[PDB]
Amino acid sequence: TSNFRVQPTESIVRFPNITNLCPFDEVFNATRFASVYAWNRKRISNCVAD
Amino acid sequence: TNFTISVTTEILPVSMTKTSVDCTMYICGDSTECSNLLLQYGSFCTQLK
Ligand SMILES: *[C@@H]1O[C@H](CO)[C@@H](O[C@@H]2O[C@H](CO)[C@@H](O)[C@H](O)[C@H]2NC(C)=O)[C@H](O)[C@H]1NC(C)=O
Ligand SMILES: *[C@@H]1O[C@H](CO)[C@@H](O)[C@H](O)[C@H]1NC(C)=O
Repeated sequence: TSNFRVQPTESIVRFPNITNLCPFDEVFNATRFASVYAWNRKRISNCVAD
Repeated sequence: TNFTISVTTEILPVSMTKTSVDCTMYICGDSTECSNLLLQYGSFCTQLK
């Protein structure tokens, strides 16, 4: 008729403890932006994003 | 004039392992959206079981 499974009891989260505050303001709060004919790319990695 | 007795094999299958599936768990583990979708469909896989 039915199925029997055990529901979870609590919740656990685990993130890496690296904290470097990814430079979103460097690409957002910048004075000059490149044109559409020649677009620039910046790689963001190994930090924490908000 | 002379007779001999010989034996031969003959193999016939009988049955396989009986298998039963479940509608809810095979679709997803513990998501209630699967249950809501299968209820608003109606009955599609109960006859399969
Ligand atoms: C019928 O055939 C069997 C075997 O197919 C014969 O038995 C063999 O006979 C010979 C000579 O008599 C022996 O050397 C063998 O050892 C026997 N084999 C056995 C016992 O497995 C039997 O003799 C035949 N009978 C007739 C009337 O021809
Ligand atoms: C953005 O850049 C300007 C100019 O460098 C600076 O004055 C400002 O504090 C920065 N941040 C914000 C949130 O405007």
